[PDB]
Amino acid sequence: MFTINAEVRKEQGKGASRRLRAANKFPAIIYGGKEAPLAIELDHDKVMNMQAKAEFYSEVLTIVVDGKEIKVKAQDVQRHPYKPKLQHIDFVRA
Amino acid sequence: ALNLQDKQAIVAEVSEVAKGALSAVVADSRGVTVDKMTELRKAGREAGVYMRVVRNTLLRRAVEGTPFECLKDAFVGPTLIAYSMEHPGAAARLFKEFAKANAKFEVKAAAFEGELIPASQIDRLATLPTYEEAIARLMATMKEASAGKLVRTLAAVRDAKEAA
Amino acid sequence: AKKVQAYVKLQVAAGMANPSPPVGPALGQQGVNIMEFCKAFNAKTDSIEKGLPIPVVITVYADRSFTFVTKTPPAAVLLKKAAGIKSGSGKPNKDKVGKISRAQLQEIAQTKAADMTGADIEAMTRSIEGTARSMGLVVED
Amino acid sequence: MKVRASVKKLCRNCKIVKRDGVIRVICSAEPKHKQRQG
Amino acid sequence: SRVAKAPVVVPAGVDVKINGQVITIKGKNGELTRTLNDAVEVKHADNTLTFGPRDGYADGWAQAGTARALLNSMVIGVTEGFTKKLQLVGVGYRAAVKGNVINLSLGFSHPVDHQLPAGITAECPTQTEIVLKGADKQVIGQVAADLRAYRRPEPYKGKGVRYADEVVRTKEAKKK
RNA sequence: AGCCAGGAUGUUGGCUUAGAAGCAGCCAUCAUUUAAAGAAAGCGUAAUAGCUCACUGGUCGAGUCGGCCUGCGCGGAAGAU
Repeated sequence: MFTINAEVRKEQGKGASRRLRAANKFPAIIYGGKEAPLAIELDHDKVMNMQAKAEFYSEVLTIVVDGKEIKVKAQDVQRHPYKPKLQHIDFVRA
Repeated sequence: ALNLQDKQAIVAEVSEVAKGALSAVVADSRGVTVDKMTELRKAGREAGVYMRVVRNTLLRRAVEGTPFECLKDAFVGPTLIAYSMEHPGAAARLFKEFAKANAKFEVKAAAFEGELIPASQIDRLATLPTYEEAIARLMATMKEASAGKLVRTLAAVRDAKEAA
Repeated sequence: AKKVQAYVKLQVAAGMANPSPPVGPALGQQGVNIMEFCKAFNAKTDSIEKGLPIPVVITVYADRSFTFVTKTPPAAVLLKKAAGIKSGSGKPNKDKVGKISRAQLQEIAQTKAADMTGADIEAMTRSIEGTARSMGLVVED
Repeated sequence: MKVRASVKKLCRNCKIVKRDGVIRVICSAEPKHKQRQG
Repeated sequence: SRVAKAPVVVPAGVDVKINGQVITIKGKNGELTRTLNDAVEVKHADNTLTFGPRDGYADGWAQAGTARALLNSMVIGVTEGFTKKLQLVGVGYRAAVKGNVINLSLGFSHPVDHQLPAGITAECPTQTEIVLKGADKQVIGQVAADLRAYRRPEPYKGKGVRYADEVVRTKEAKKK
């Protein structure tokens, strides 16, 4: 289905996660098999409109990180408590 | 944007109903009313005739791009188009059939083989015989040329000998 | 001038027009007696099945004279008569009644072919099937 | 005129207008729908 | 909005002049009128006049839209005027004219003395109908409205003054 | 957006209903015609009607429509020297 573009995480921890969301982005992770987990950051509103579709979970998507494209499937999502805005998402390699 | 496939269905039809038709009539009517919707549309089914309402914006691109002998100026503004595809002796009558069943003053133009025929010139063409009338008109034309001229001449010289 | 109303709808049984509330909105407001209407209507509409309510349009003039013109009876009344049912289901689709054949449904379509805008008799036969759905009548080939 | 709240569109003819800087209901078909409160 | 930047067209036998923030206009009927509007810059060429907002007035071109609409009514004021007819229906309340003063029945013991200012002319064919001409839409509309201040059509039989038109379809008394 | 013109048919669908209608209520909510029309959202006629909306065409000439995320305003906000 989709194709999206992201950066590697700049900074981690309790304040840095909210500072990323104040910068109109949110954190995510990519894992799978015996390969190491990769942490990333990406923009909210465009990815939220894709994530609202069944096709984001029922089939694979591609993601660009460090200028290279890799194929993934979505695993899990976290949201804010007052409105459904994406707090964090999980992917697996496909 | 009428060229989009969802709107293109009426765009592609003008090539058949305005240029490709055997006879056509064009009128300034913005809508047909219940009376013409009920009877005039249904009367056309037995005559080989059909009719539809068409948008100006479509025609500004369609009748200007399509080659027409003076007919395309009558497709400016709203248009009721009425047309026929077969049997010339019935098809050509559409201008008179419109003027009988509907308001004759709403007609902008009338056409044959997809080309304009002026309202002062189409009169005989819209009075044309059907196949079974035309073979009778041929026998009558052969009679008029052979005997008719002479019996008309005999009656005229008779009437000229009554006078003083 | 006509002064009074023209081409007002009514539905009425020929030679059986006794009750006055079901005609008052068309005839009684225009000073026309149901007996005076019926002695004209049952003589000019004698050929139909008298038990069926015929749809008519009526017109009344400034001198209290009047004129009327008929339609063919309702497609749901023709379907009721053809299926042999006492009534339609009154809760259609969810509940259904009777049966009618497609050969009889085409005769109802031919009965309405002089009174509908249609271009083909099979297409008008599907129009009568659309009425059969609304009365909850079963239709089968 | 009524107070209440929420400038209620009680019929299709209720236009809803700003007058003297406050939100109001105005209606020509039903003058009972004259209301001065959001 | 689109019209706030569009030209007003100047009629035949009408003359218009601009003076920074001021419009001056002349012709027939109203013959001469003038208005100030600080919120707009004005432009003119032969058969047209155009507006646009000045600094601090630029929001939505709204005052240029107002100025366009106003001068579009002034070209008619210097051509033929407005509010051409007024009437009355009812139980002998009357609507007529004497000089510039309205002639009518009172119900009150003292006269209500409705009258027309300078730049408005009126005549009456009956004691129920008046034909009117005026130099501008607001001045004639305002005095036509003052003549219906208490004499507006009532809610149950609709009797009163009408501006040759009305909105009172009426209703009926309590509970049937 | 406004303004101007059209705004179908089977069919006053079935059942009920004082009687009852697109619009008093409940149920169906179909098919054909068709530029086009919910077996009608709202108005409305003794009522069948009729009029808007919905739906279609014109007129005219550049921007425009609704929702979402999010900041600010207004009123809501009546008390005793």
